[PDB]
Amino acid sequence: KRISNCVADYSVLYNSASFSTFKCYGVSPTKLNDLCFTNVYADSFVIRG
Amino acid sequence: VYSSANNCTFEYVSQPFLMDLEGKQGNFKNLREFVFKNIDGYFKIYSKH
Ligand SMILES: *[C@@H]1O[C@H](CO)[C@@H](O)[C@H](O)[C@H]1NC(C)=O
Repeated sequence: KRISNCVADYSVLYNSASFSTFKCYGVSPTKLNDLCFTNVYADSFVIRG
Repeated sequence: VYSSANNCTFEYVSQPFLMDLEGKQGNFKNLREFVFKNIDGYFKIYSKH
């Protein structure tokens, strides 16, 4: 999946207080929203614990 | 119009538009023009009724 012609804040995708784990390298989690990119690829699948 | 679509990208939904599905044989009453361009991979649509 890829998003274009759209706009988003990932803050709502963070304040759910339900995700068990979270990992993001390359950019700080709190200063990625103001930084602007071109396209975002979403890669969803299942895996064991 | 098609059978199935493979892995793909760029799905966009525009504003809703109403039409009449009844076809007649009379004279025309409207004129619609469309211009489609492709510069540096960027799609352009120009129209006016
Ligand atoms: C997924 O889509 C990309 C283009 O958006 C394509 O290059 C790739 O081959 C696709 N993957 C599969 C498994 O078809």
